Amino acid sequence: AAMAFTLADRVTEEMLADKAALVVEVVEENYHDAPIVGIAVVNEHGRFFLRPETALADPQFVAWLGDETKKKSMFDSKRAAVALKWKGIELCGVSFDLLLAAYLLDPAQGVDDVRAAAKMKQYEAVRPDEAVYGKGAKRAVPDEPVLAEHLVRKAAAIWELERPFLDELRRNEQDRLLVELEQPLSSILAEMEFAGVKVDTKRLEQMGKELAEQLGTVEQRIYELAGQEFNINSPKQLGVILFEKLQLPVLKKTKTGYSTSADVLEKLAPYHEIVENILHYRQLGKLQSTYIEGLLKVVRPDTKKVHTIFNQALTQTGRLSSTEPNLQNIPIRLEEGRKIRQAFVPSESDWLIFAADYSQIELRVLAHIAEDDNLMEAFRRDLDIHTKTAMDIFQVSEDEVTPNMRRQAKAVNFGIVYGISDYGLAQNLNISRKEAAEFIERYFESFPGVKRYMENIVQEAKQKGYVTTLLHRRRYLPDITSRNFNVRSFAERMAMNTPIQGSAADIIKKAMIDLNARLKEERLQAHLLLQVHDELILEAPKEEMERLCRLVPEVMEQAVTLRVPLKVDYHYGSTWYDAK
DNA sequence: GCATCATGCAA
DNA sequence: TATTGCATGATGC
Ligand SMILES: [Mg+2]
Repeated sequence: AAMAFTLADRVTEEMLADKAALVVEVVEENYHDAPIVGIAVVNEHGRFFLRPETALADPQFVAWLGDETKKKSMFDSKRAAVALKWKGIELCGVSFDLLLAAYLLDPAQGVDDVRAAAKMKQYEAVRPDEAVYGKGAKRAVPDEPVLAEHLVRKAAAIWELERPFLDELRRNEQDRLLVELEQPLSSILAEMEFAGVKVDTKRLEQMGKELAEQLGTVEQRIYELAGQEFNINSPKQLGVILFEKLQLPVLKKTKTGYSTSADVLEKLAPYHEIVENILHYRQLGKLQSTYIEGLLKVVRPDTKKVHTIFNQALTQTGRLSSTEPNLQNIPIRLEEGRKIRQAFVPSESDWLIFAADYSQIELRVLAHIAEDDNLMEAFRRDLDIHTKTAMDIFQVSEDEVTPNMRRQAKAVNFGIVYGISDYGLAQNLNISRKEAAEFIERYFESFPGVKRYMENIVQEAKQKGYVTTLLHRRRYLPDITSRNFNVRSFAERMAMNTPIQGSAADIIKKAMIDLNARLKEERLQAHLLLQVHDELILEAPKEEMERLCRLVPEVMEQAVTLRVPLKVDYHYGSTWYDAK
């Protein structure tokens, strides 16, 4: 049965009530500077559909959109807020976002449209977006009648589902998580995405030019060492040259051919000079394809800015994700890739890039939740944790810790935070499982509190059915009761890791909210540009650096109070590369 | 065109 | 057989 609504030709006063479910539709997946194809409003007075060209040109509607006292319930308000920002219109008063509410109730559902969220509550009187717009090439906005009813049905579902969702959030003790953390953060992300990051495309082109030269030389050298040419990029064609023509050992093979991943090639390097060249070709090639060419593809030709979209409702841990481009995976570890960061520059003259990052927030969070005396004391002394861990598991004094010991203790630390596995540790360190297990047992002997936590959290996930974070984020772990070892083991690792990665996510998100409140109080021109899990990157007038050197770390360190201190480092410079 | 896998970049 | 992600070139459907 069809849904009743008014297909309005003009905006009326009753469409502007104090509370309503609002739908400002942007069909294009990337909403930056994208069209708003239709608008729906559902309130106490009824259901309405407005053509965007008329609604967005109506002073009364635009004023209502920006009146913070007129509350709106929406799904993905960030997408609408950004699309409206590009049209110079301010969206305020969003008091409920169904996408964020659904995400907090269960990130595993993978809710990405109103239909999916409604299903959680046995409401199916709304179609999935894909069913209406189609996918990929067949994608498309349908005719007005079809479009109009879809938007109205979505607004009706939001109107209906707000109460039940808020009720369950409250039961879960997640009401504040949504209203005080994710919803306000959503607005901050929209500002960040809208602001964008300026790119020095001439610099990017210079780099790509030299990469091309280098790639060509290595490529030539590779054909030289193989005795012929081939597509170095087809691990299969590649696998034949290496494991058949050159007879390299096959210590790993793919579910369809031979494995030529870097860890494998690294072990093969000693047998033939072609290997080091394949690795080098892989490095340069990755930079070229993904970071020079890929980047340039999404830079706005007029402003030379890139506008990522932070997916706030996707990761199972509470972390954000970044796409088109992903600005959370720009090279830094190897000097050659790190140069890519030289192309990310301030958007205004005489402005600089300022980057602040937490020092070992995950291990500090672990010390806090595990309440391990040894680990807490280590951070109270602000010790180098990897050196301290080597000292403890290898039983030596700081002076006797050698570089190899620190490196191995470091790997143990990563395994501890990821959810320890002897096989996992063995693989990483390239040692036997028995040897890795010995390392782990030594670790647990030195950090008895961490051992008890890992044991207890797994039991808790089994008991309750989920694990939670500092700020009450949750993740259900159904596989924790699986009678399949591999399946259960993975869920156990998640139980151990999620509260750590998730709490660190909780902390930096609150820091962003706190930081923006402080920047507004001080009327500073500085503003957030990016978040990369444990770090915040802003740009600001060179004249604000000194104030920022004091403000940013402070706000970040004080976002949450733990049993150990939080410590934030920072740097700034003329490009992202100089901020580090 | 569209999905897959193998690869590699980040925290 | 360590945690969470996203983009790419191949390859084939
Ligand atoms: Mg750091």
